[PDB]
Order: sequence, then structure tokens, then C-alpha cells
Amino acid sequence: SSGRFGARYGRVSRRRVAEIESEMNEDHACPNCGEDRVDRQGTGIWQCSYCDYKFTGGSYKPETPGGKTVRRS
Amino acid sequence: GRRIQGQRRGRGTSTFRAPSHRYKADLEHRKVEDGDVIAGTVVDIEHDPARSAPVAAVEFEDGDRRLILAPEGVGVGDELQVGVSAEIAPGNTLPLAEIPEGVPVCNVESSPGDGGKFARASGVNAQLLTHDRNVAVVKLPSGEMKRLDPQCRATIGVVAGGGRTDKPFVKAGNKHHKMKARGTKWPNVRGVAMNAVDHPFGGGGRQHPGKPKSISRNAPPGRKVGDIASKRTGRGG
Amino acid sequence: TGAGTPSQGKKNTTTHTKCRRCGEKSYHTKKKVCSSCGFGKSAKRRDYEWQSKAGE
RNA sequence: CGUGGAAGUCUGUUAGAGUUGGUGUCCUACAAUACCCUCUCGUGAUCUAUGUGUAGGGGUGAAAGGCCCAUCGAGUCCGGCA
RNA sequence: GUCGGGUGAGAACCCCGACGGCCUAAUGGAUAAGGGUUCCUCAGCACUGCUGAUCAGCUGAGGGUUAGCCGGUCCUAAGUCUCACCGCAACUCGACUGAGACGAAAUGGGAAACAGGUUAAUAUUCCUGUGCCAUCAUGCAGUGAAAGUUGACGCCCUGGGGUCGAUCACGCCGGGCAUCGCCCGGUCGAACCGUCCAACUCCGUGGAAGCCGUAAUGGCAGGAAGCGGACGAACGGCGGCAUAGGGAAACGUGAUUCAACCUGGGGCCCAUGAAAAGACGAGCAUGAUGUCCGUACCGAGAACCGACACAGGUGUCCAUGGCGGCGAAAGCCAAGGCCUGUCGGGAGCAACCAACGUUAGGGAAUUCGGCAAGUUAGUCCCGUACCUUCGGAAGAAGGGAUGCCUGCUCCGGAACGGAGCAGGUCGCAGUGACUCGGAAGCUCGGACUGUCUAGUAACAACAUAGGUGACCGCAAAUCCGCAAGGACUCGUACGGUCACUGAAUCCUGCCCAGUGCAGGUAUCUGAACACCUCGUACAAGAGGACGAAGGACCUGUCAACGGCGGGGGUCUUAAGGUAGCGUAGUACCUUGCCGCAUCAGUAGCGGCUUGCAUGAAUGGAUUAACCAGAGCUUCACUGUCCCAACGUUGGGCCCGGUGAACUGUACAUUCCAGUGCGGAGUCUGGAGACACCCAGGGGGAAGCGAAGACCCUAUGGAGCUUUACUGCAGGCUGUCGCUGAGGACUCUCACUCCGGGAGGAGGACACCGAUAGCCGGGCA
RNA sequence: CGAGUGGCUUGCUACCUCGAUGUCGGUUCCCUCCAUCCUGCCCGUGCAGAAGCGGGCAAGGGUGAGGUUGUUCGCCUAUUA
RNA sequence: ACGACCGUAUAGUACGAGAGGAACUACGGUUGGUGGCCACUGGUGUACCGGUUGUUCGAGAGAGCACGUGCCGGGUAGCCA
Ligand SMILES: COC(=O)C[C@](O)(CCCC(C)(C)O)C(=O)O[C@@H]1C(OC)=C[C@]23CCCN2CCc2cc4c(cc2[C@H]13)OCO4
Ligand SMILES: [Cl-]
Ligand SMILES: [Cl-]
Ligand SMILES: [Cl-]
Ligand SMILES: [K+]
Ligand SMILES: [Mg+2]
Ligand SMILES: [Mg+2]
Ligand SMILES: [Mg+2]
Ligand SMILES: [Mg+2]
Ligand SMILES: [Mg+2]
Ligand SMILES: [Mg+2]
Ligand SMILES: [Mg+2]
Ligand SMILES: [Mg+2]
Ligand SMILES: [Mg+2]
Ligand SMILES: [Mg+2]
Ligand SMILES: [Mg+2]
Ligand SMILES: [Mg+2]
Ligand SMILES: [Mg+2]
Ligand SMILES: [Mg+2]
Ligand SMILES: [Mg+2]
Ligand SMILES: [Mg+2]
Ligand SMILES: [Mg+2]
Ligand SMILES: [Mg+2]
Ligand SMILES: [Mg+2]
Ligand SMILES: [Mg+2]
Ligand SMILES: [Mg+2]
Ligand SMILES: [Mg+2]
Ligand SMILES: [Mg+2]
Ligand SMILES: [Mg+2]
Ligand SMILES: [Mg+2]
Ligand SMILES: [Mg+2]
Ligand SMILES: [Mg+2]
Ligand SMILES: [Mg+2]
Ligand SMILES: [Mg+2]
Ligand SMILES: [Mg+2]
Ligand SMILES: [Mg+2]
Ligand SMILES: [Mg+2]
Ligand SMILES: [Mg+2]
Ligand SMILES: [Mg+2]
Ligand code: NA
Ligand code: NA
Ligand code: NA
Ligand code: NA
Ligand code: NA
Ligand code: NA
Ligand code: NA
Ligand code: NA
Ligand code: NA
Ligand code: NA
Ligand code: NA
Ligand code: NA
Ligand code: NA
Ligand code: NA
Ligand code: NA
Ligand code: NA
Ligand code: NA
Ligand SMILES: [Sr+2]
Ligand SMILES: [Sr+2]
Ligand SMILES: [Sr+2]
Ligand SMILES: [Sr+2]
Ligand SMILES: [Sr+2]
Ligand SMILES: [Sr+2]
Ligand SMILES: [Sr+2]
Ligand SMILES: [Sr+2]
Ligand SMILES: [Sr+2]
Ligand SMILES: [Sr+2]
Ligand SMILES: [Sr+2]
Ligand SMILES: [Sr+2]
Ligand SMILES: [Sr+2]
Ligand SMILES: [Sr+2]
Ligand SMILES: [Sr+2]
Ligand SMILES: [Sr+2]
Ligand SMILES: [Sr+2]
Ligand SMILES: [Sr+2]
Ligand SMILES: [Sr+2]
Ligand SMILES: [Sr+2]
Ligand SMILES: [Sr+2]
Ligand SMILES: [Sr+2]
Ligand SMILES: [Sr+2]
Ligand SMILES: [Sr+2]
Ligand SMILES: [Sr+2]
Ligand SMILES: [Sr+2]
Ligand SMILES: [Sr+2]
Ligand SMILES: [Sr+2]
Ligand SMILES: [Sr+2]
Ligand SMILES: [Sr+2]
Ligand SMILES: [Sr+2]
Ligand SMILES: [Sr+2]
Ligand SMILES: [Sr+2]
Ligand SMILES: [Sr+2]
Ligand SMILES: [Sr+2]
Ligand SMILES: [Sr+2]
Ligand SMILES: [Sr+2]
Ligand SMILES: [Sr+2]
Ligand SMILES: [Sr+2]
Ligand SMILES: [Sr+2]
Ligand SMILES: [Sr+2]
Ligand SMILES: [Sr+2]
Ligand SMILES: [Sr+2]
Repeated sequence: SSGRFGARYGRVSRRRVAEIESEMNEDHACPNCGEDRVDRQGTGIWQCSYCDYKFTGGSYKPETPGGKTVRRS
Repeated sequence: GRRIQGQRRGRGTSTFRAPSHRYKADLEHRKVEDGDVIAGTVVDIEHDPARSAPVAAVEFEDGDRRLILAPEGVGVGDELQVGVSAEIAPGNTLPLAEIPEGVPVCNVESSPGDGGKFARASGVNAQLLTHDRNVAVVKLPSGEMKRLDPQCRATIGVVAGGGRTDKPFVKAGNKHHKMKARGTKWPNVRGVAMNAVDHPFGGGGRQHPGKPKSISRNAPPGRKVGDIASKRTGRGG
Repeated sequence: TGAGTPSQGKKNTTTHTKCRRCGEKSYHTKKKVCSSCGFGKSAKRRDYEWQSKAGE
């Protein structure tokens, strides 16, 4: 997904952008319903195209490893 | 010589100032007397230009539209409670005494009623550990054990926008855009690349610092550059 | 671009204008201060001892 | 295979910005920094008008001691001063 | 520009016609700033105008700018000022906090105007016609009235609606051309009032288990399609406006592509894309009121800035005129403008110079160097290496095609859109002009885009992402201020400050002795105040006790400054150079030795390499991609060269007119020798020498230009450095004052901070005032 | 070992110029010197011849093209009387 | 205002065991320099004639512009090597 960067920047810079944007444009499960319709609106802002649920998550992930630890306690 | 860059900073000129007029809200906790009967519904999720993380727009029972520091997993429609008898749910604000041990908390107050000072940046959190009648020990994002007053309010959950630091800027242009939204002069010219008149490390036929980089705490502004009061330097050892 | 003749072409800004107080073309219309009499800066008229030789 | 149309992406005298070589022309100049051809950038850290801010051992500086009205390793004016 | 002609005492350049040209994002049209009367008329030529002038931006005299609805005015933006408060020795000074005001004329927001006519000069301002807005008054309606909506918004891609324009078809009116029958122009008509509504959203019906839909994404039993309905757009259509206006006349109709304008869908952000006044919400009649300021003209190769009628500089809108073609490209031509990038006449017009064309054979032999020039070129088809970060390299390279004419096929609703087929046919040449890459390889550097010495440096330098270390929990770290206070900060460690290194990949050895920083410290050293001894009827003063930071001492630390040798089979001073790389942009010797390539190679590349004096974030190595960066090789090409020629345009030369400057002790027709402060037109000896003028290229006048920038000298200057001398800020630390109650401790009442408040935290500390010790090129 | 000539190298001196006599190399154009490289005429020879070596007179003419290097210098190639 | 070289005859001769190998003289040419000239070859030749691309004058005919010839082909005189 980093073909827009061409022959520039190097491995790590365009490999880590590819991994992070692949797990961002991916189909994510919604906290309201259960549908895989959550897309990114901006930095940290997420929304489901089904029930119009606009929520807060990580910058590139809708759920961070630390955000899942809050549910435990 | 001429005053160094760090000295021009304090004068507070345009180049060094934050674009305050383009900022949204001073994210503080609400002022409740005693009673807890203050709750509200989340209307929108907005982007905060000051911290590059999301901020939740909440409308309270008494009709007050205020922007609050959004934790992770808070959406439109969700009900948030602020007060002493508040529910132990993510996104609720209640004093450290009422919050159970081992629960990740954010937007912690230093002195009770200040509105929140600690654990405010993207994805970070403070960990509440020990309880007492006098003190509440909170472990701040740096790993420091901060002894605080149990009457200091805090919001449950980790701050939203986690993992921001994980993706590289890739290009100078992306940095440019981030920096235009902060109170920072960017790009950074190395002192070692300057003239002697401009910086203590300036001058020479080649680029290297003058004296050693580790400077004393007692050093005056204009000389305090490089490694400020370093306990040690390097990686090894 | 040269600092001389080619940089003189951009000069179409009005700064110094006829003053309400003294009549000199020294009222800076952007600063709202007169460079000659001090109108806009002081109630007292701008005067200095260096405008003449020391013993005069 | 198609669709899609990303990009400090490419060609480009589009507008616009810049200024590599000719060490050409000029060098009592058209001009106290000009002319011509050539050359570089041209969706971005882009270019630009106007308004506005920072002032002299001070600013401003992607740093050349660059720039702060033809004035800068400390502007200009007058005074100290014959 | 030329031929006629006009006016005039006078005409190359003032005016008329004709002919011939120039300008096409401008040399046209409208404007911002800035100018300030430069605008129009009349009269003039002393001034100004690169010549002349009857002309004029010149001289003189008159005249000229008309607004409810175009701007200002009103609103708020970054931000500015005023007052109060506080600071300051003080103020015309100074940060905060309050309140008030100011801050947008092209180009932020915003109540309302269109069409025509008229002047020498104004014009949405005057006049005619028509329309619109706001306020107020009266009358009718209405009791709703403030919630909400609007004002009001980023970048990229894109659909739909749609006007002007442009073009096509056909008709009408007028013109042009005259083998044809083609070619040009026109065919009009506003604001406003009324009306229509696509998209979006939503409601009812319906009942899809796979269908609906798009350029694309997409949609759905949480209810798809289909059907009906609510809400709802254009500066658009339609009707009025209009037996208004305009036109000599006709006074059209359809279409395509469609700027403006309207309305949707999608994507991006470690970037999140104004505010306020105002409007809507919230009817209608009639009447009244609508003041104040701007309004001329230029807006530039003559009205602005640059001393100038300066080849410079200077913002906005017209980006849809025709052919052309991908095109807002070239080239050509309209509309419109101009012959004022304003001196002319003459000589086949010499030398020489500037721009330039063409040169046989050779083909880089030229030169530091292919500098300069040239070669290549558009489009389609075929085809395409090493290497690589798999993106790229790549238009690699290389090869073929390319016009016109006749008749057609395919894609699409169609284009005056595109892709092809068959036959015919012309030239040396079909991207026929124009437009339009020369190609390949090796090496060095910096990863890349980007930045820079305004005016000799664009680079390898700066920046950059990336790597790393340092400081700080916020009453912080860092920084500004004398103070009151302030930046960072509408910020909080995934932060932001201070530094180093400089993409990726493989890596980053050893050394803490010196220096720096930091931690610790029995003991030693360590100021002042207070305390004790001596001294003095007191005081000066001498000594003692106690002892803070700091120092000694110990430890930690090199991605901290830096270091990584000599000798022998350890010594200095801690270690003794590991991976790598290596005759390097570092190698003195040096053109190192071997090889490659050439006839010949101080070059270049590979290998070796004892490295005068490589080497690991003073980062080492390596590297795809990128480059107006340095060096080298090959193909191609050529006037760079052999070696020069002819030609073209502007000068040069002669004539009319206009008309400077540099320079000048005097004398001066010199030449060869000599002499002289040793580098003489002038002295000495000889030689030569009739005067004046024209053109030339520059040998001499140690030519002209600049009181040498090199060098030295001066008890000269300045910038910069530091373990130079002396001091000054600043930080740390003790002590005294604020400062209180009961060598360690409790408290609360000053004082500080948090809290709107109640009240909470801290607390005689901190802050502040004073003094003392330490550090202290930050500064003098 | 001894005696000299020159004024191309280098060194020495500090006379001339610091109110400036434009620095190397190259190029282009002109004149000159002889201590002659070739060419003309000669003498000797370890001169058969051929080709040379050495010397004398002699400055009329000639003394060229190229590869590395900024180079002067020099190294190298093929031509040349 | 001429300098120099190569070649042929001399001659496979003189000389020399052989290998090798001349000269006087007479001739032909080349090179460098020099002065002049254009019949010949060559260059130029924005005189001229032709072809042809774009655009404008309606087509045709005939023309303008495309840098001082749009480009391409040929090229007289003169001037030249
Ligand atoms: C160190 O060399 C220089 O400084 C050259 C220059 O600066 C040239 C000046 C040229 C000007 C500006 C006068 O045109 C200069 O003044 O030279 C002097 C100069 O300038 C007139 C001439 C001098 C004076 C004696 C003769 N010589 C000739 C040139 C020259 C050359 C030099 C030299 C000195 C001279 C002087 O050092 C070695 O190279
Ligand atoms: Cl950052
Ligand atoms: Cl106006
Ligand atoms: Cl759509
Ligand atoms: K001198
Ligand atoms: Mg806040
Ligand atoms: Mg980082
Ligand atoms: Mg900024
Ligand atoms: Mg930097
Ligand atoms: Mg520097
Ligand atoms: Mg320097
Ligand atoms: Mg310094
Ligand atoms: Mg470095
Ligand atoms: Mg360094
Ligand atoms: Mg500005
Ligand atoms: Mg007149
Ligand atoms: Mg007018
Ligand atoms: Mg003029
Ligand atoms: Mg030739
Ligand atoms: Mg040569
Ligand atoms: Mg070139
Ligand atoms: Mg079809
Ligand atoms: Mg090299
Ligand atoms: Mg670079
Ligand atoms: Mg420069
Ligand atoms: Mg450059
Ligand atoms: Mg960095
Ligand atoms: Mg970093
Ligand atoms: Mg660098
Ligand atoms: Mg080598
Ligand atoms: Mg290291
Ligand atoms: Mg001097
Ligand atoms: Mg000097
Ligand atoms: Mg000094
Ligand atoms: Mg406070
Ligand atoms: Mg100093
Ligand atoms: Mg001279
Ligand atoms: Mg002799
Ligand atoms: Mg001679
Ligand atoms: Na694809
Ligand atoms: Na240029
Ligand atoms: Na560049
Ligand atoms: Na100063
Ligand atoms: Na004239
Ligand atoms: Na309408
Ligand atoms: Na067109
Ligand atoms: Na670029
Ligand atoms: Na050490
Ligand atoms: Na080293
Ligand atoms: Na030529
Ligand atoms: Na001369
Ligand atoms: Na100085
Ligand atoms: Na001698
Ligand atoms: Na020379
Ligand atoms: Na001779
Ligand atoms: Na040579
Ligand atoms: Sr607060
Ligand atoms: Sr706060
Ligand atoms: Sr330095
Ligand atoms: Sr280490
Ligand atoms: Sr300006
Ligand atoms: Sr003032
Ligand atoms: Sr005074
Ligand atoms: Sr680009
Ligand atoms: Sr140059
Ligand atoms: Sr010129
Ligand atoms: Sr010049
Ligand atoms: Sr040229
Ligand atoms: Sr480009
Ligand atoms: Sr003086
Ligand atoms: Sr105009
Ligand atoms: Sr006259
Ligand atoms: Sr006029
Ligand atoms: Sr105002
Ligand atoms: Sr406006
Ligand atoms: Sr359309
Ligand atoms: Sr006008
Ligand atoms: Sr101009
Ligand atoms: Sr210029
Ligand atoms: Sr015309
Ligand atoms: Sr004139
Ligand atoms: Sr020809
Ligand atoms: Sr060459
Ligand atoms: Sr060469
Ligand atoms: Sr080809
Ligand atoms: Sr610049
Ligand atoms: Sr790296
Ligand atoms: Sr140490
Ligand atoms: Sr080694
Ligand atoms: Sr002359
Ligand atoms: Sr000087
Ligand atoms: Sr002689
Ligand atoms: Sr001889
Ligand atoms: Sr020499
Ligand atoms: Sr040598
Ligand atoms: Sr013979
Ligand atoms: Sr024989
Ligand atoms: Sr012509
Ligand atoms: Sr061509």
C-alpha cells in the first residue's frame, strides 16, 4: 500500500506504513451491532456506516492493547 | 556573541508562540458541589488541534455544552457521569478515593479541583495502586510513583488515540504540518553547524563541539546547551 | 533579485502622512504615531537636546 | 483482466517561482545587479497580494555571519564631537 | 513604414485616405495600490520631449467627478490603541487582568438596481422606463417570537443539473466574391415578479434470503426494488416585464460540447480547515424618509517605485474569439489597440564588431574540460539489459510506421470524438513549418523533494525522515523581563525542552588516566552572621569553636570532549585500532607496483596496499532511486580544430539635427644607445624628422580608473576564542529580615498555592529584601 | 687542480615602485642571440664502403602533430632533414 | 622569395671476402613558405526557379506571415580554397 512513495524512503519507513494502513483500512467489528463496517474518520476518530456510531479508538487501530485492559477491571 | 535560539524563544514572539486562536478547548473537569446528579450524553467526537488526539463533545443535564478529554471507547449516545457517586465505567470522572485499585486512569489532578494535569497525551495512562485515608499512590506514564491527595479527580480509561508514535513521519512535509499546529520553531539547525557568534558549539574548520557537551545545572542561559546536567551519557555500560 | 533598483518597484505603501497636530508628513498611518512631534505617543511635544549642538 | 486515481511522482517557457552555463551582450549601462539563449521547480516543506507581529548587542536566520529600505562580523539619524 | 492630401511662416515624424506592417494572458478590456488634475476645451512653443513639431502627459486660461440600492460607512480576523490597575527614581517606558475603541475600499462577512438614452469631459450617480431594500407613520391582519436555521468555511477525485461562449443543421435579413458557389456579419431584448424542480433527507405502500445501484465506493428483513407522497436548486427553463428598449433589416428554430451558477457521491489528516454583525424564523396596503464621504484621468517599454517620458520592478479579474494541436504550447488570424520598445538621409554598404545562415574532405586532431554549437525529437506498433529497497531501472537500448485521395468497418446517444480496413496516388523529404530526449557505461558525493551566500560560491554545505543521548511529574524542565510579569501552554512524558548523528541494509570494537557532567563521601579543606578567648571603661583588631555548597577523596558515564602509540618476546598517559575501508575529496614519498584502455593516458577504473597522517552516530561500510554536484570511457553529431570562405540583419563609414564624459604641471615629430634613485618623448651622444587631416588595430606614455585588500609598522579599530588579566550578570549554598506557638520534632496565626465557595495543601519553610562562599567567556 | 665567460636557474642584498608598473601556464603576433638540432662548406677518425663518432666555419631558412598533467619542466607515441 | 625532402638514371656500379653498398651529374615529383588568379573541381550565393507543411486573403488562381529564406531541392555572376 506504499506504492505511492515510489523508490523513495527505504524499507522500514514504507513497510511500517504498509502494515499500519493495512490494519486500518481493514474490516473492523462494531461495539453497537456486530457488523464489519467500521472506517476511520480522522486521527483517533472511528465510525460505523451501518448505525452511524462515531467513536474514539487508537490512532490507526480502533482498539489498542491498553484499551482492552480497561475492560478487564 | 548573539543570543542563542533558546533565548529568542522566551521572548514569546510569533514564530515561537502556539496558534492558540486555532485551538478548541481547555479540557478541564466540571465543577460539581456535592451530589453526583450531573451526567451527560456524548453529542460528537472531534479532533483536537492542540494534542493530535480526539476530544468528546458532551451535553450535560443542566444544558452545558463542553468538550471533554476523551478516553478510548467512548462514542455518540454514550452516557458519562461526573461526581462522587459516579459509576466505575470507562469515560467517567470521580475522585481517586472512589476509584478501585488496579484500574487504569487518565486526566489526573495534581491539587483537587484543578481540572486535570497528568496523563493527558495520546494512549497513555496513570495506574492507581495504593489506598489510604491520607494518600493515593498513582503510577504516572513515566514510571514515577506519585503520592497524591485522594480527593483529586481523574477519568477512567486510557487516553484515546493510542499508537500515534508507532507510524513514522516518513517525510519532512508531514512533520511541517504537525509543527505548524504546535508552539515550536522547526526545522532544527545543529549548533555545531552554526558560527561561534551564534552558539557555544559553533565555529571550527570542521563540525564538532567546542568543549564537552555535558553542561552544569548552574550554567547561565546562553551557555546551557547540549546535555543538561547529564547523570550519564551513551548506551553502553 | 537585487536589493537596489528591482526592489524599489514594490514601494507603493503609504506610511508617513500629514500630521493633525504639527503639519509635517511624519504621521505613520500604521503606527498612528508622528515621528516628528510625537502625536499618538505623547501629550508633550517631541523635542530632544541632541537636535542642536551641546552648548546651543 | 478491469475499476480506482494515490504521489514533498514524472514531462511541461500553463500561470507562477527559481537562476546552471555562455565566464555571451552590457560594463561613463536601458539598468548603482540590466539583456538574450540555455537551464531548474511547477499539488506542495508550493507560489502570491494585502493586513499584522518581532528592533539594534537586539530581531530574523532549513546557518551563507545571510537578512533587518542600494547601509550589516553589530542598521540609520542626530548628539557626545572641533 | 510608403504614396498622395490637409493645416501652417515653417512638416520625415500633427491630421485624412490608401497601401504595408506590429501586438493575442497582451501592445486588448476592467481595476487595487500608488500618483494628484496628469482628464476635456481653447490658446501657445520660452521650458520639457534622445532630431523636428503646427503635436503633447509641456506653458497659460477656462471647464469637468452628481448615487437609498457601486464602494466607504457597519461587523468581527491576526493584532493595535485608550482608560483603570500594578511596576519604574521617573516617563512619552513596561507585561497581565478588566472595560472601551480601533483593525478588511482590488481580495473576509454584508439589506436593496436593471435596461436604454445623453456629454467636449460623469454616469448601476444625470435623464427615460421598470424594479428592489430598510426605517418610520397610518390602516387591515397578528398575537405567535424563540427554539432553530442561516451568515459559516480544508485539501484531492468525481457524477448530475445548467447558462454564456464556440461549433454543427436549416430559414430569414445585409455584405462580400465573381469560371466555381462559396465566404463574412446579424438574426437582440435585463433587473424584477410568477412559476417549474434534479440532488439530498424523510414518510406510507411493498416484501427482496439474493437482488437493487454506481464513473467509483456501495445498499438491504434494523426492510432492497417498484409505487405514491412530504421537504426541496440554479446567476437555469418557462410566462410576464415588452404595441419597454435596441436594430438599416431580419428582428430564427433545433442540436452538441458546456465557463459561470446549482446540487450530490467518494477519499485524505501524528495537518481538522475564522469570527462577529446581520438575515431567516415572522403577513399585507398606502405614504414619508434614506443624510455624510469617495466618484475626473493613468494604472505603465511616458501618469506608480526606481534622480529620467529608465529594456528594471509592480496585485487582481477577462483561462471559452477562429485554425491548429494533448494543450491556457508553437505558428497564423479576428475583436480591440498600435506604427511612440520614437531621430533621420546616403554608400552592393570596405576593415573591424554584435547577432546569425551555409560550408567540401576529415570528425574533438580543438580545449583544463566538447566550453560554444550541433545531434536526438511529436505519435503508434514491436522490443527492452545490469542492478533493485520489487516501487523502480524504463521513453533503457534497438527496430518499424507516419502525407494526400476514394470507399468503408468498429466503439459510443452523439460530437465539427476516438480506434482501425481496402484501393488509388505525389515528393529528396509526410511530427514536411512549427512544436519536438541525443544515447550508453564506470567512479566520487549527498539517500530522496526541499534550503542558501538579495549583488562573483546552488555545492559535497543547511534541512529532512530515521537513529541516539540528555533534562523535567507541571508550584516541573527550558527560556524572556529591572520589576509588575511573560513564552512554552486551550500543552502534561505516545509530552516538550536541550543537544548529536543524518533514508533504508549490515554494523557500531577497546579506553573513565586528563577534561566535562553526575552521584557519594569516614576523614581533610571550606565565607559571613551568631557564639566563646584575648584586646579596647567602648571600638578598631588578633585567635578559637562550628561548618553550607564547593574542593580534596571514591564511584558512575564515551551515540561526553576525546584517545586507540613507542619499544621488546612492557613504557608513556587509560586503552593500543576490532568490522570494515584503504595511494582515498584522507597517501608525503608519487606519475607507488600490476592490470584494463590508447599509437601514446601525471587522467579514469580494477587489484595490491606496510594507511607520511583510514576507521566505526568526531559514525564505519554499502547502496536501488534522485541530481543545472566532481572525474573518466564509448556510439552518434558537428566549423571546437585542420583552415578558413561566402552570405544575412544591426552598427561601423559619409551627410542634416541633437550633443555629453573620462582626462589635462609644463613642454612635446620621435628612434637607437648611454646616463640618471639601478624601468627617460624632455639629460648626453648620435640617428631620423616639411605641416595638417582621415580610417585602423591598441606597442609605449612603467596609459586612465581606486591615498595597495598582500607584507610590515602604529604602546590603531573591530568581530571571535580560551584553563590571558580584571570584572559583571546568572545558578547553587549559608546567614539576617519577613518570622509565630509548643540537634531533632510538633503546631498554626503570618506568608504561598489549589478551590467559585465552603474549604483543602503547604507553613514559619518557600517567595521577596540583604549579605557571604562556590561555579560562572553567558556578557563587558 | 687551476683560470674564466654568461646573466637562462637558485641564492644573497634591500637601490627603485606600496596616493597599485595586474602574478603562473597557455595562446596570438613581431624582432633578436649563438653556446648550431637540421640544412651548406669543411678537418680528424679506432676514415674500405654504408652508417657513425668528434671537431671547425656558419644564424639564410627550418625546427612540425599528438596521449597524461593547469602545469613550466618532464614522461610517452607515431611521423621528420 | 625562396627553404627542404623523396624518387629514377648513375647502379646493384665504385668500395668490400661477403654481408652490405655510395658519389658527380641529369631528371621527375612532394613538402613548407611566398605572390597572383577563378578556365577546371569545391564552398557560398536570405539573386533566382521549383517542391512542400501551418495559417490568413471564400475556393481556384495568385499571394502575406512562420527572424530577419518556414522548411526542403537545385543554383548564375562575384567573392573565394
Ligand atoms: C600578491 O600579488 C598581488 O597582490 C597582485 C596585485 O594585487 C594585482 C593588483 C592589480 C590591480 C588591482 C592594481 O589592477 C598587486 O598589487 O600586485 C602589485 C602591482 O599592482 C600594481 C604591481 C606589482 C608592483 C611591482 C610589479 N608588480 C606587478 C604585479 C604584481 C604581481 C605579483 C605580486 C606583486 C605585484 C605588484 O606578487 C607576486 O605576484
Ligand atoms: Cl513531534
Ligand atoms: Cl469605489
Ligand atoms: Cl455519484
Ligand atoms: K608597488
Ligand atoms: Mg486543559
Ligand atoms: Mg522521534
Ligand atoms: Mg508556527
Ligand atoms: Mg538539523
Ligand atoms: Mg558556516
Ligand atoms: Mg566561515
Ligand atoms: Mg560564543
Ligand atoms: Mg560530520
Ligand atoms: Mg561531527
Ligand atoms: Mg507580509
Ligand atoms: Mg491643440
Ligand atoms: Mg471615461
Ligand atoms: Mg519612452
Ligand atoms: Mg565540413
Ligand atoms: Mg593540444
Ligand atoms: Mg553545451
Ligand atoms: Mg455505433
Ligand atoms: Mg579520486
Ligand atoms: Mg542533496
Ligand atoms: Mg550570489
Ligand atoms: Mg542548484
Ligand atoms: Mg533527528
Ligand atoms: Mg527523535
Ligand atoms: Mg550533511
Ligand atoms: Mg588509482
Ligand atoms: Mg564509539
Ligand atoms: Mg595606502
Ligand atoms: Mg591580512
Ligand atoms: Mg582589539
Ligand atoms: Mg493564582
Ligand atoms: Mg571577551
Ligand atoms: Mg600597464
Ligand atoms: Mg661558433
Ligand atoms: Mg635571422
Ligand atoms: Na488494482
Ligand atoms: Na537566467
Ligand atoms: Na533541485
Ligand atoms: Na547595534
Ligand atoms: Na518622432
Ligand atoms: Na426563475
Ligand atoms: Na480551441
Ligand atoms: Na519537487
Ligand atoms: Na577519562
Ligand atoms: Na582517529
Ligand atoms: Na559558422
Ligand atoms: Na597603445
Ligand atoms: Na571585525
Ligand atoms: Na661571470
Ligand atoms: Na601568460
Ligand atoms: Na641559421
Ligand atoms: Na604535453
Ligand atoms: Sr482553572
Ligand atoms: Sr489545566
Ligand atoms: Sr565548534
Ligand atoms: Sr559500548
Ligand atoms: Sr508591498
Ligand atoms: Sr502609544
Ligand atoms: Sr524634551
Ligand atoms: Sr511535481
Ligand atoms: Sr562561471
Ligand atoms: Sr546591448
Ligand atoms: Sr555587471
Ligand atoms: Sr550563445
Ligand atoms: Sr517539471
Ligand atoms: Sr560629531
Ligand atoms: Sr486599463
Ligand atoms: Sr519656433
Ligand atoms: Sr491628452
Ligand atoms: Sr470598524
Ligand atoms: Sr468585500
Ligand atoms: Sr455535464
Ligand atoms: Sr471611471
Ligand atoms: Sr512592465
Ligand atoms: Sr531582473
Ligand atoms: Sr485588427
Ligand atoms: Sr521625438
Ligand atoms: Sr544552400
Ligand atoms: Sr577529447
Ligand atoms: Sr586532447
Ligand atoms: Sr525510433
Ligand atoms: Sr534568494
Ligand atoms: Sr544509516
Ligand atoms: Sr572521569
Ligand atoms: Sr589492521
Ligand atoms: Sr578605435
Ligand atoms: Sr582600499
Ligand atoms: Sr659567432
Ligand atoms: Sr650539420
Ligand atoms: Sr618557470
Ligand atoms: Sr617533474
Ligand atoms: Sr638512388
Ligand atoms: Sr643485396
Ligand atoms: Sr520573411
Ligand atoms: Sr526537422
